[PDB]
Amino acid sequence: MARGTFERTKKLREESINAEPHISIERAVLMTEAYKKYEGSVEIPVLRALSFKHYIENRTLSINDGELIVGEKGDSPNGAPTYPEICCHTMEDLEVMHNRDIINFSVSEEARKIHKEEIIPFWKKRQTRDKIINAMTPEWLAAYEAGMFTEFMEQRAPGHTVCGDTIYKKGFLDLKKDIEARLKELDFLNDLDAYNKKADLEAMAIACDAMVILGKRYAEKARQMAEEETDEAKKKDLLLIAETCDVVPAHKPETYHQAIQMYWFVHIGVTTELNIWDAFTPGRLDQHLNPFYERDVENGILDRDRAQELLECLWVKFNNQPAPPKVGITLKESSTYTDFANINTGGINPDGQDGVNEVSYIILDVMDEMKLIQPSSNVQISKKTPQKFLKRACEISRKGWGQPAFYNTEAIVQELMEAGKTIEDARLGGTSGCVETGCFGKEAYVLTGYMNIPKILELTLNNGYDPISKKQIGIETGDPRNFQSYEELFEAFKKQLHYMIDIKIEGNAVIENICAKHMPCPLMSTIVDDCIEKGKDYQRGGARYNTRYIQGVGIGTITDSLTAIKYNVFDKKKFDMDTLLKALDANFEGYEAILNLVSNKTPKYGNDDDYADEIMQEIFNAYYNEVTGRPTVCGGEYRVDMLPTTCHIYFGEIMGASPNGRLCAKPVSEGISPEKGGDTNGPTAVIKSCAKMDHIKTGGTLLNQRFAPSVVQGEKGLDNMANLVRAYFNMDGHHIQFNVFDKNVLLEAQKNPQDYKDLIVRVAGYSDHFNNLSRTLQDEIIGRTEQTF
Ligand SMILES: O=C(O)[C@@H]1C[C@@H](O)CN1
Repeated sequence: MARGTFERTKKLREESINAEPHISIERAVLMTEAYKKYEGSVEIPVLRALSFKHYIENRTLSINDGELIVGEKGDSPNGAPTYPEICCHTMEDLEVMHNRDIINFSVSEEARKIHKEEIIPFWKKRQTRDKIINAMTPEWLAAYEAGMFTEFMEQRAPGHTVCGDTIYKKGFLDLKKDIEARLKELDFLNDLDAYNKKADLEAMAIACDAMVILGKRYAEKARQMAEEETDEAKKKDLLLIAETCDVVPAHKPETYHQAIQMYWFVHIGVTTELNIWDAFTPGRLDQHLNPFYERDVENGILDRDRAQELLECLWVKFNNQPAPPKVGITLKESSTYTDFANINTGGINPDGQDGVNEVSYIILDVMDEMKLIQPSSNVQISKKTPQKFLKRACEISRKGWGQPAFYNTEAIVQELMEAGKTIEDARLGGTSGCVETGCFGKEAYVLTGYMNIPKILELTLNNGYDPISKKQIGIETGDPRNFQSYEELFEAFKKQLHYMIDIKIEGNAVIENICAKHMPCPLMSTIVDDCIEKGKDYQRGGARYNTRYIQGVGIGTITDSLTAIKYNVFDKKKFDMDTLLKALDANFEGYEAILNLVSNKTPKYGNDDDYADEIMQEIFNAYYNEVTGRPTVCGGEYRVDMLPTTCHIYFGEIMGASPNGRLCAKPVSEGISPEKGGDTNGPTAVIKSCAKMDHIKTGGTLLNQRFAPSVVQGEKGLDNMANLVRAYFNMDGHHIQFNVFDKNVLLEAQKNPQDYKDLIVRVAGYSDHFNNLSRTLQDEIIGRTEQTF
């Protein structure tokens, strides 16, 4: 019986979870062929498009057994392509990723030999990663190696965008027509940018040709496979696939079935064009599918079950696409196979009214049934959302596998407008990746890396010296033993923050240039608003909205650490700075008195305690002020968001003991959640604390909450969950997502992981299999506060 409402979706789901994660070298081979043929003869954008077209023209293509939506990134499910133009793996990288315990990728010997003999000799010098690393300053390299921040674009393309509605209203033949109209009207006399516009537009036209080739090829393959298929029912499925691919992606979808296939084709495209962060997502899928759903049921070619079956197929298709292999710091900061394909169900419709429709509930049923950690199927809750939809979402959340996450539609809309989006565009918006607010289909909102806010406090406390790397990573802001007031230390901290943010942004500017010049994405550009009209690649600012983020990690840890110092060193004067640093250097060994004071007798973030929460506000504002408004190379601005993925593990690992009681090498806090052991007053206290962070001034904040399974039972639990979401959202909280697990199931899962392969927990903005997480990350989740109502 298992999972899947129909036989078909049961089978596709079973194939999905059994697919072995491996690398598919075919993309690298084909991209090398295209470069050796075209490199040096065309501009880089056209070169990218021609390579993508050459790849789409010659890649093998698979229709899995029983599929209705067709298309895989790699050779087979969980087959990750490689991206040697971004990161050309060394042979040791292939070794590490093949043999690592968690998030491994099998490197077949055929892939290994090809990479060593065909890929490395060509791409070792061309990969953008070396371009980036060789262009970085010494202080950047030291800070990067010291774990002060991470670099999102060392192994992945900026990506991090969401489909809008263009692909349902237009085909790629239509988009090629729009691009050809832009080309005809380019003014090379007066528009001094016309050359760059032409190169980008010409590239987008090729991407449209490539998307059209993709549909022709799949329809031909489907018909061809129908000719040898002896099963009439499967033959008809293949004929339906062919009929679907005759329409999409060349023409706009006319049916609900075609709308989904159009999305997934675009998904495959943009996600093999570049190893883009957060893969891709349809965004407001229920908004886009509903007119197709109503039009199809009225016409009698679709019913609620066929609608659900198709969406369950789409769910499996997401689950077949791992985030391509990461190594080094990129693995540490994103230690997961998931690619954060974040779907927003519910929210408001384009006119700003309640968006919950029939497809909204179909989607809820699909995520419930499929229980797949991809896509990241979440709900947007508006003050206009009918309680039935919120309560139904809680029915799924309380089942304890993390999804759905809850996003505050009104927060999203206001954040977008705060970043400069029109209300018209904001109403099309939502969250992607973990919690990242974006105007879907109209924005490049690029994450550039995690910022180790607690370690900046550490540098502050060591006069710029990093006691872990034993290098002078920061600047000399003074011996804190000489600071006579908390304010002075916090000023010293802001100075360290300014220095570190300066190093990060400086590298980002170099990196943003490298991605703009060396990673143009003509395919993505065809569907993202304003790119065609501007004649400007998405990668150099063609989106209507352009934001860059540095994601702040460890706000809880650093808040409590600064609170511990304000309370104990300056306020109550239980000990002085010199003692605290001695305690920190000793990992609190021999300072049990101090460790207890800062852990249990000092105000803590997440209890509606203004003493600690105002410190959180000062730190968050210091971060917001330090980053927000900085220009991006391509005419946008930096903004701030708070979200860690797995980087709160790494950031804790390369950090020493912190003034809040956190021990050396221990994780820093995740998202904007309280520090480990910090919230002792229940969830209402934490959502009130978290609401004091100005979510509207961010591009998203991540709140993890965990509930004891007993308190979410029945209608009382649903109502309590629904009220907590609404109470947090009524205060403009941005996001809340729930763990509902039995601590003993996870403890046993650690002891016998082979018995709990099913076990999914919520990490940070996503759900993952518990066994894919390091022991440190597992214990971090376990250490999260079990809340009761
Ligand atoms: O894998 C990650 O780290 C991406 C980055 C943010 O979109 C959240 N998820």
